[PDB]
Amino acid sequence: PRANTKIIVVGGGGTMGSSTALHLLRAGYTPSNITVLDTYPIPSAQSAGYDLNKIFGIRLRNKPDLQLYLEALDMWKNDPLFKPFFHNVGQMDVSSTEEGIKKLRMRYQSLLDAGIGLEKTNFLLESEDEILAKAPHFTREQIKGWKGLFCGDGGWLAAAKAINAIGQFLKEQGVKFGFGEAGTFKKPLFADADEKTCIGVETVDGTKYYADKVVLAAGAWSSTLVDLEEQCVSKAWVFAHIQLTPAEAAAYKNTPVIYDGDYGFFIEPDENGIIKVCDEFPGFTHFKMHQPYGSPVPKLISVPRSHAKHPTDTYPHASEVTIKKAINRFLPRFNDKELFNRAMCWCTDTADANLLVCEHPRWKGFYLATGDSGHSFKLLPNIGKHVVELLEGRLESVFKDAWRWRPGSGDALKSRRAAPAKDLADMPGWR
Ligand SMILES: *Cc1cc2c(cc1C)nc1c(=O)[nH]c(=O)nc-1n2C[C@H](O)[C@H](O)[C@H](O)COP(=O)(O)OP(=O)(O)OC[C@H]1O[C@@H](n2cnc3c(N)ncnc32)[C@H](O)[C@@H]1O
Ligand SMILES: O=C(O)CSC[C@@]1(O)OC[C@@H](O)[C@@H](O)[C@@H]1O
Repeated sequence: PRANTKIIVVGGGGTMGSSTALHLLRAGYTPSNITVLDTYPIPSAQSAGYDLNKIFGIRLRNKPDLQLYLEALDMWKNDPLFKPFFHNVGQMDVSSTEEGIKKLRMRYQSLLDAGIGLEKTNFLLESEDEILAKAPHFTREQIKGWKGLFCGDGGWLAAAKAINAIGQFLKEQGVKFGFGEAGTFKKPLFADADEKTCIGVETVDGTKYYADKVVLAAGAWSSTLVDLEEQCVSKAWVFAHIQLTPAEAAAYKNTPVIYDGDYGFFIEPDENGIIKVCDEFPGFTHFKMHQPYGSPVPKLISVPRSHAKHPTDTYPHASEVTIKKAINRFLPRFNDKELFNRAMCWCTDTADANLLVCEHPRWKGFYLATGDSGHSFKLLPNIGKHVVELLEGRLESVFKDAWRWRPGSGDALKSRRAAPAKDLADMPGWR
């Protein structure tokens, strides 16, 4: 029974883990029976979700994407917990290249092909005037030859604030926590030597926690903690910030998120005048000698270099270049603004960019909830609902089949991106 079942959520201070703990409580699990184990207190300072903001938008790449997006949208708009953090300013993808404009048009046509009426809130913008109408901060000269795809249901999400909001509730309810070494997963605990039955976890300080079920929602670290058999390859993306005065920020108030696949994106200034800028590239790995559990020997694994643990890192010189190109493309009036709070943010890619959400094939009672593939902050409100369905043997096949255990299913180093990721050992300047 739910009220009598003990769950441990490893990575419970991050995106998928906090969502899961939330939905355990909403399903009627007893709060004191839920233990969140995260290296950092929620919201985890090293979580990919520990960010001023993130984009919410529709992206149909795999079978469950449409239902997941609609689910999330409903809750970002209507869930009392999450709705303060969704800013429905819309999103506009732009391009001025022949191939880029082709991609926009095809993406639009894919929305239409869903047959549910997405054309009502998503529009191709074929003229300069139409683009300026949605994004008045542009100049007419700047956008010569641009085409746009405007997604009206999109916007941005106050990410760290939303995870904090879950955390405050978990703590009010009396969820148990472990942080630091007493919150850092070392290995699963098993009833027998055959490791067919997981009964808990041990953390790096030696603390043992017993439970009926364990959820590994450790994001970019999951692949380092247990042997995922190269199903997940962890990668770093980059961002920088720029500071605008209130008068500079005024032109951007409630302006849509702007994205171009050849450059990256920026989000409107937050309440303190801060604009976050990202480039667009296939990410950086960080291979280092490492030892995951369930692996007989140390493998080469891409392991996050955590900014929270080493705030003196930034990002490579090549990233400074591409983030400045993005600023020149979108925000040329701010070309002289100083970049700051430069950082790397870690995700873990599967081969096909589907989640990896399933019971471990051998370790019964141990569940994976990872493979975020760099596009899952938007699922904060709803993904925990399906993790709980999975725990309970009620997960529908559209999700179950997409999220299944699948070693050897393709190359996660390239994933659905333009190229295999380069490694930080080959990129100077971040250290
Ligand atoms: C990097 C990034 C990602 C991103 C984005 C921009 C950047 C730069 N923009 C996005 C956007 O606009 N829209 C969107 O939907 N997603 C976007 N993303 C992706 C998003 O950040 C990630 O997909 C998502 O947040 C990942 O969720 P997940 O839960 O998988 O990962 P996490 O939040 O990092 O949580 C992992 C937690 O695990 C803890 N941890 C790590 N090691 C341990 C051990 N050993 N024991 C216990 N806990 C552990 C971490 O502390 C973390 O809290
Ligand atoms: O999933 C989305 O709607 C946008 S994710 C934004 C982003 O920075 O997330 C991290 C990486 O996946 C990047 O490729 C990507 O541009």
